[PDB]
Amino acid sequence: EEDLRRRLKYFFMSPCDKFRAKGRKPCKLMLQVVKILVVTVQLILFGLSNQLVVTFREENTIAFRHLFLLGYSDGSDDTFAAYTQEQLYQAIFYAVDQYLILPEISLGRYAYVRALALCQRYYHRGHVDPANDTFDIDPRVVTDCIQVDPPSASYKNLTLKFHKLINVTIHFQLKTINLQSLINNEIPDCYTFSILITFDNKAHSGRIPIRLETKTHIQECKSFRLLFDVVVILTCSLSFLLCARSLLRGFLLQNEFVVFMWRRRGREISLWERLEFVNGWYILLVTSDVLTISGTVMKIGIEAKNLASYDVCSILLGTSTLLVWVGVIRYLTFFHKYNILIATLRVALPSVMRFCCCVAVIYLGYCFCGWIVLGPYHVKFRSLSMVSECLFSLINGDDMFVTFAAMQAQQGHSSLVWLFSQLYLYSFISLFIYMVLSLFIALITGAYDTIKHP
Amino acid sequence: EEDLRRRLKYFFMSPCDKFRAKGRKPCKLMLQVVKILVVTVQLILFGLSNQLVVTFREENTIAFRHLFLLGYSDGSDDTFAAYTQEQLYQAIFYAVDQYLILPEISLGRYAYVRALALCQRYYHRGHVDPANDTFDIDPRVVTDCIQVDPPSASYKNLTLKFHKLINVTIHFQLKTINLQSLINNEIPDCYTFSILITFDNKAHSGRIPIRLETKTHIQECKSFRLLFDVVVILTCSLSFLLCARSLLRGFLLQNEFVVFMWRRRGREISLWERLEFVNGWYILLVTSDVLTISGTVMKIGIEAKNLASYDVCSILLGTSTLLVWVGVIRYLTFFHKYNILIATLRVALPSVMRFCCCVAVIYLGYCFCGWIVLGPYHVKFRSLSMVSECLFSLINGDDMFVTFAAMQAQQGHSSLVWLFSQLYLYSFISLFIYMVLSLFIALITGAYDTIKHP
Amino acid sequence: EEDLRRRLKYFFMSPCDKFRAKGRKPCKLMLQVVKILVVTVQLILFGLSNQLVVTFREENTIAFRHLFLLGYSDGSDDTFAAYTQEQLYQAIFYAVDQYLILPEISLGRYAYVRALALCQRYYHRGHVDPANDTFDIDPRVVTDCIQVDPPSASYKNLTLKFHKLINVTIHFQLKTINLQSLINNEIPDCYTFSILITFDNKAHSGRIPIRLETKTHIQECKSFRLLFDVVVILTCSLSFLLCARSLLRGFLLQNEFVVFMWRRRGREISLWERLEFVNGWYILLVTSDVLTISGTVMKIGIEAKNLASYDVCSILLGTSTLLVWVGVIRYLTFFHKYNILIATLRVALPSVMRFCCCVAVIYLGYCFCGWIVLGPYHVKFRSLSMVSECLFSLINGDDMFVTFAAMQAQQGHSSLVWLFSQLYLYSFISLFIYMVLSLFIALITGAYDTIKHP
Amino acid sequence: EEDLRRRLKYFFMSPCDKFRAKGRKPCKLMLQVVKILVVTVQLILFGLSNQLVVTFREENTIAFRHLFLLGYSDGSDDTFAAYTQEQLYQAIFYAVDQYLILPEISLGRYAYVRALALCQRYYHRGHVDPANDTFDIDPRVVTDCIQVDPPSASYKNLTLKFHKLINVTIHFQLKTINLQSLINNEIPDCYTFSILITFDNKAHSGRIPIRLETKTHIQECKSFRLLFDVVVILTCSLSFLLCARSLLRGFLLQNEFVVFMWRRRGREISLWERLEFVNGWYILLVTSDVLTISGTVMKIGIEAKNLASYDVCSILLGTSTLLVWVGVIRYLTFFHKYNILIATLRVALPSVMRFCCCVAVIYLGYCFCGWIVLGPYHVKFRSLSMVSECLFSLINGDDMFVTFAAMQAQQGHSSLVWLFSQLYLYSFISLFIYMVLSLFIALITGAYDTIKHP
Ligand SMILES: *[C@@H]1O[C@H](CO)[C@@H](O[C@@H]2O[C@H](CO)[C@@H](O)[C@H](O)[C@H]2NC(C)=O)[C@H](O)[C@H]1NC(C)=O
Ligand SMILES: *[C@@H]1O[C@H](CO)[C@@H](O[C@@H]2O[C@H](CO)[C@@H](O)[C@H](O)[C@H]2NC(C)=O)[C@H](O)[C@H]1NC(C)=O
Ligand SMILES: *[C@@H]1O[C@H](CO)[C@@H](O[C@@H]2O[C@H](CO)[C@@H](O)[C@H](O)[C@H]2NC(C)=O)[C@H](O)[C@H]1NC(C)=O
Ligand SMILES: *[C@@H]1O[C@H](CO)[C@@H](O[C@@H]2O[C@H](CO)[C@@H](O)[C@H](O)[C@H]2NC(C)=O)[C@H](O)[C@H]1NC(C)=O
Ligand code: NA
Repeated sequence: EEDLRRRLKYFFMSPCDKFRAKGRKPCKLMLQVVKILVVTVQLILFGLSNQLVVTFREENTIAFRHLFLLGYSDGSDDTFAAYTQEQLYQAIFYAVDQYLILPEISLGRYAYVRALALCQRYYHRGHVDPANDTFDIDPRVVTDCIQVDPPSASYKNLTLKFHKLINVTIHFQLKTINLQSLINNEIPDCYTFSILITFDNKAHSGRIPIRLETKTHIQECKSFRLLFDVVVILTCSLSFLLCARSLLRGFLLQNEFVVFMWRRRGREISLWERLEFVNGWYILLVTSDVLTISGTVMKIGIEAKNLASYDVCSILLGTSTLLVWVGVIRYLTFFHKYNILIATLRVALPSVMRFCCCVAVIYLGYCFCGWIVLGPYHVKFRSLSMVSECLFSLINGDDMFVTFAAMQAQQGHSSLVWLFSQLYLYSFISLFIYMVLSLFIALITGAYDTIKHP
Repeated sequence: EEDLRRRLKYFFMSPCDKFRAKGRKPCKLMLQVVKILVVTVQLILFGLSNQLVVTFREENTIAFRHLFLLGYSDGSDDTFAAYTQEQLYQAIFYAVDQYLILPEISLGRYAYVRALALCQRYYHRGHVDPANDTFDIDPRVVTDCIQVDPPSASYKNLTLKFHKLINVTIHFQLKTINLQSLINNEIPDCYTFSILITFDNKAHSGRIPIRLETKTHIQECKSFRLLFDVVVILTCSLSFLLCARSLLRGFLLQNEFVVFMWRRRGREISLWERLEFVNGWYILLVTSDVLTISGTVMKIGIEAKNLASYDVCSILLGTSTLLVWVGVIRYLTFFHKYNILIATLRVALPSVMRFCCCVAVIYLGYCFCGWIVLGPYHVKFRSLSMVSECLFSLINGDDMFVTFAAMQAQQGHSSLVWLFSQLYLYSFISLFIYMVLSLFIALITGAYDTIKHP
Repeated sequence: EEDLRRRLKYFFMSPCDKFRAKGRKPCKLMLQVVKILVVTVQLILFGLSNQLVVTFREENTIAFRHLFLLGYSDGSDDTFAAYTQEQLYQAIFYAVDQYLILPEISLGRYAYVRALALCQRYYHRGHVDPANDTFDIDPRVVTDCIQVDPPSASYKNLTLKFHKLINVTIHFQLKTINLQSLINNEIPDCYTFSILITFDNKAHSGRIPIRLETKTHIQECKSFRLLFDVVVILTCSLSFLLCARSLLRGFLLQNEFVVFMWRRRGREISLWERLEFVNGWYILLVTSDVLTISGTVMKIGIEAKNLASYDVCSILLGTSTLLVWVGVIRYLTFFHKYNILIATLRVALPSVMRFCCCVAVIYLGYCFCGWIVLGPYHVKFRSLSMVSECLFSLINGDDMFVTFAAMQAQQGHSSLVWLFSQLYLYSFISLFIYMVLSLFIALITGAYDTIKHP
Repeated sequence: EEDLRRRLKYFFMSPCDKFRAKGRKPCKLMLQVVKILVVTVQLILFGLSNQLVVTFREENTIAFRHLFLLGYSDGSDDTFAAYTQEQLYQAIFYAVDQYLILPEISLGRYAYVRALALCQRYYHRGHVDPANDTFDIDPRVVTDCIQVDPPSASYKNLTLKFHKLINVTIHFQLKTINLQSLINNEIPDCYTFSILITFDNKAHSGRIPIRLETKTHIQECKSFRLLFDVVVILTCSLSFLLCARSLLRGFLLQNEFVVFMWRRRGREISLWERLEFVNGWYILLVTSDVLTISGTVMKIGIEAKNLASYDVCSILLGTSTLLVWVGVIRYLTFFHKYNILIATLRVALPSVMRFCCCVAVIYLGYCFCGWIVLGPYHVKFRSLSMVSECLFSLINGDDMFVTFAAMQAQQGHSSLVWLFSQLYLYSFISLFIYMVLSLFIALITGAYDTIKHP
């Protein structure tokens, strides 16, 4: 019938044009704009909260490194290790003697938790004899703990076994009180640090690094956010249901052309002419709404102090706000002069992906080559992750002279890998800057002329 | 009438063409060139003066940090803090004992000002008990000062309260004499420093940073600039009045087409055909003249020693000289071969702004996403200011490998934010370098061809 | 005959099209895909092995620098030297006294090798008299060794001759046992370090640098890889023989057109019409197969502990995997929409090489100029290698501000080389960024339009 | 006459085409190729000589800083200063006591020169009273020397006057013998250092920096280059005379068209049709020959030990070799496919200069603005030289994040210059990267199409 062709002309016409005919001023538009504003304000007010939470942990952890580590100035987290026997002993006894007299030496209300369990782990039968090259090593690990309670030889006379040694760990806990919350006129948030000091001897290289790790677990001692959080779940869920009804109309009006192309005998057209009917942005909207309400329920769990994980709530709210922001562009394309420029992206996106395959093959070629060859001689080419980050930083040009000076200084070791380094880096840089990037310029330019001139 | 169409042909014709007809060689041109030269010379002679003023304050302030701070080598302004109890006491008593014997230890004529008022600020009732989680904190701040006069136990027996502590400040003043002015054969400029040493304990993290701040207030003890300053106010004010008469002729000859398009019945054309009549550069000239004379009156107030603020005079003279310089281009466009190239900018400026909206939406998307997600795990993503500076530095390519190595080193903490970091940074960099920047190249190129071929 | 024109139409048709006619589904295709996969897995499993081998040597060598060198913190490999007489003596006696008591001071099973041969090398007749400017120097080198055996004055009373001195070297060896292999449940790999400490006085400048060098030689004490290695030699050799038969058909069907262009009288066409017949990728395949089997036989020699050289096996496997990866593109060009984009590279590669000559002449001009002129005054322009690396890093833009600040700080020495530095660097940067790189953009763009429009 | 039109056709035809007609195979071509080769070899053999000369001075000067300066580790040339009274005294007495016992403490044959003249310079009448603000300062400088001869109270009891002080300088000289020349089997080159230690108190800021400066004067104690140097002066002078005869033919055959355009009545054409007749590369050749022979005569003066100045010989030989290298391009343009690409540069060079004016005006606008405004608050914007180097490093993108972090850290001081810093740097970077650089791309592209299509 000719009536069902008129069923399409409502759905195909823009929301801007449907004020003259039916006189329905859009509320769905206003729900979209309110959803933008309410999500972004919810993101900012959450993010400032974690800013004041994280800097308290970071500043206390630096304060523990200056209290419990022997000879520590900042800038030496990684390159800090014990190299002699007495230096490892004096590191251990400095840590515990700077634990027992804590409240005088500290600069806060660091209280104890009922405490310090020192322990070393050595192999069951570590028999090593490089004067005979015969051995008998039993890989069972023997834990050997010792207990320390705060208010000598019960703690002293501690004897390591340096011919069989894996780790020396120190566990204790400290409870403090956050003081900024009392300025903010609220219920305080007492923290409980879990300090772990580890003398790792994993590789057995004659070098024992030292590192300190903490972990907190907040619990309350003796609103505007919560009302705003039930708003952001309510409006965004209503947008989920409303545009689910729009997908309902798409999937039900799909059949009335398939019926209609059998009576008109439209030859049962393939994938594209049923692809060009449904939608182009409401998929982005519906995954924004699922992602938003999952993050906000997770946030209510966070700030009601049954929390245990900052990671999932942060990543879901961040990705949700990102997709809500790129949902603005579809309102820009209702104007003509913007619709040309956005159409340049869609006519250029297939050909730029067809070229992206031919780039990634050669790029992975130089990754696998440079990692094995310049691995033992450079320091930015240790693992394949660092190789891909280094080469892709050199595509645009970030750090060329430091890589060339690293191969210039030590001469690799032989002349062959230096002669290979010059040819490797010059061929790579001159390939991808001059030819490949200029093909990206030519593809976007030709796509612009194609969308322009007819 | 046909006579009023001839009223337009004088105003519409260039200043270069009006030497043949009326024989008036331009003086308005020469006032513009003199205004360029006199403003720039006034800027340079002012800027060299503040160069010798600022380096004296900077070098003295470094000299105070080496005199009054315990164990200070340069490069440690930020990461310098007290971590134990005796270190904070020895920092205070080092500061005052390096104040009392000042003239032997100093390397100048540092005189005293009648002096040192040491003080600490503690809460009214600071009751903290982490062994009970009960408390009573009164947020009233109790100031507790003590006075020190230079030529023990009146200053000694100073007892802090480390369970209730906010700040420990030290105020004193020092007067010296600038010696370079006597070489310049003039009246000297005695300075008065206001040294503030602060032991901040704001966040209560177990870490008390130390910083020193000074402030000067110049006052005289027992020309060519001033004549040049009354010149630069006089000529620039005359240009303000002269081009105000040009805007007067524009606003009065506007009506004689509006009358004329009612008798010819020109249908009362909209905004653009009355926009294309007035001017295109004299708005820039008139705001240059207002800005110049405001800055120069401010400068006379500065160098007549009733000064109090370097900020407004510096920013007004700087912006005024900038706009005077970009007023040169309108003399370049009287030639034909330059007029083509300047017309490329005006035909490309609308479309590049229409594209600038579609860039800024996606860019603010990646800002709000990256700040919350990679905030607690990176160090360049602490606040939203640092995120926008970091991402916009990565648009052109500044510091890619340091951001990738920061996420490579600590593994974030979990595998999920590392796996998210790789996808976030690779998608962002490959978006804005390859596609968006190439659209900027294509837009300026198509605008050039549009202005060229007809 | 017309039959021999049909001999060409099989060889000229694609492998994809020969399933409809003869019904031979391709196995040569599947040998190519298996050759890609097996080479890359062989590369990765080899590269992870050398990762755990290299970090053991690197961490032990850092541990020897902290044991045997006086006052060594990391970051001071290069700028570390002895400047007085007693400092060189105390460096030597610290090295040997930290050798004799090794097992207490060490943190491993460092055993001895039966040992320490200290030696100095002085000239035969070193007569120097700057108070007379007369001399007699005999360039014969007198080696003067001394022997030290571990469990005073036999080693003490060592007297240098500082008026005639070249080198002071210290040789000893240490055997340790790698402990990670016992966790990996295999036969261990005992290492033997060859520590060389050298006090170089080559240039005789009053500055004796200190450096430590090690060298290992692995030997066993008291599979899946090997089966996979005989697979990777077998399949890749079979591809070598199969495509050698394809080159056989090319060289034998070449003559049946040369015969045919004498009976048709095709005028004996020159180089190009016999160049366009043979192949375009099987040269790349056959050099991939030669390179692969050479590297894998070398690898079997490596991991069967008769090894002696990591260099050739690493560089042959790396280059082989690179060429195998760029052999994927020829399967992408069987599709049409990829064939256009790959044809852009071949139509642009001649003209970009014709322009690469005209770039390299001017670039070598600025290399020879900048090296002699700014050599003694900069630090990145010491040798011609560092000049070419610095200028080519400044083509794209890496490190501009550090080079400008290096010429800004010391003022060179005179005003002339500073005035020359500004003109040199501004002319170079503004040449190659604005004009030359834009010619690369224009050449690839015009090549794209040439391949597109007909 | 028609004969004089044939006088032009010899001079206008290429050197390649004149082998068929007259049969004169070119020797002028071979003199050009020999001039390229001989100049570059002369440059390299000179530059390696100054490499071994400069590193001897640099390594000895570092050795003097470690001998004569109190507490000096490398990396602290600039930030090294005395801040108390006893530190300046102990710096002076450390310098002289590390002079008197030199030969034991040194590591070479450092002999004396008959010696150490210590001196201080104080004002004639330095009356300063900040407790009264009255003074009497006489700017006459009173030199006060003292003499020290090497093999206490004659040198001790040295009393400075810290209320009137300008400089404290120390002069002495040391003669050593270069030892590498005896390995090179030649006559040695004894050096004579002129060590200057200066305690500058110029600005009178309470901070006295310390620096050490040396200066050498080589003189001999008790070839292949020289023959090659008389070759490079001989051949290059012959090219000067030969192409002077070519300019002679140009200036004499110029008149026979000016006579000919008066009898044909060619209307006495203006500047361009007499500009297009003479030459296009022999001006470059003749200034190359003048510059080469001036540098080589200067070099003969250098290496015959009456030398006194490395600067002019280095800069003349460097610029001469540069112009000789860019003289190769005119041999490339005899081929057709290179002649198109070189013609792109000449058709694009006028329009790129017409645009270079409009760039430099706005660029100098941002220079004068940013220097006065962000001068006292940044550290890369101190002088106008550093501003132009910083902004031009930010055109391509070098160091964006360090400039943004410098304005982010200290908050300037007030919110106004931070709010101005964000607007200044974002507007500048987004102007010159997106619009101006894309105009350079469009100009070279349109010039390429103009030279291509007809
Ligand atoms: C020190 O080494 C011991 C091994 O001797 C580590 O114990 C292992 O820890 C991992 C994860 O922590 C477990 O999967 C293993 O089951 C543990 N092995 C045994 C035998 O219990 C110990 O974790 C190391 N210390 C640190 C701080 O990592
Ligand atoms: C140290 O802390 C005290 C608070 O205990 C600060 O005093 C406040 O200072 C700000 C601005 O300086 C004022 O707006 C408040 O009104 C002050 N509070 C009171 C109770 O007076 C003090 O400024 C801090 N010290 C420094 C150097 O900032
Ligand atoms: C220290 O100097 C001596 C020379 O006095 C070096 O001995 C030369 O070493 C090179 C290569 O090592 C040989 O080619 C020469 O033949 C050696 N000369 C003599 C006379 O034997 C010695 O190598 C230097 N030390 C170090 C560690 O390089
Ligand atoms: C230390 O200061 C004195 C001034 O008191 C400097 O002497 C002047 O030096 C410059 C150039 O060296 C000359 O142009 C002046 O004529 C000198 N003045 C007098 C009064 O002689 C001296 O040079 C400074 N020391 C150093 C190492 O620069
Ligand atoms: Na950098």
